[PDB]
Amino acid sequence: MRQPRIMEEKALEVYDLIRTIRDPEKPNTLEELEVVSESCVEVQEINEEEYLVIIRFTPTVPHCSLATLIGLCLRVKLQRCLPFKHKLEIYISEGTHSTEEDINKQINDKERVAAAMENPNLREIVEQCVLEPDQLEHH
Repeated sequence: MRQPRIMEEKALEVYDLIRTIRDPEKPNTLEELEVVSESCVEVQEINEEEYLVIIRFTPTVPHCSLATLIGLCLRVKLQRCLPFKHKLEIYISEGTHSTEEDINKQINDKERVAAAMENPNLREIVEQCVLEPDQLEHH
């Protein structure tokens, strides 16, 4: 039998979508902060008009106040900017010895993602983070 389909160029496009997101505190991008790389991202076919997207990242600090908001930016950027039925899955592993399991729930559960977008402060930070820098060559 033949080998299955692999969405390798979709994984390249998904990577470039998140590559230019900014950190919740720093003005520099997730790539400049070393948060992500090609091997962080994967994509699979569900049907010819429906697809699974997977990201497994490492945050700038092992603290929920940034780690949630980075994984929310990953989800929120791709879920709004991608065409057609792309199903997102976002994962993380840094924390104390427990926090990491709640951060996975906060960044990837649909009701937690909706609650983070209903909250005005988290929304306003995420909007500034998911919008990419133009140049900013001030120094």
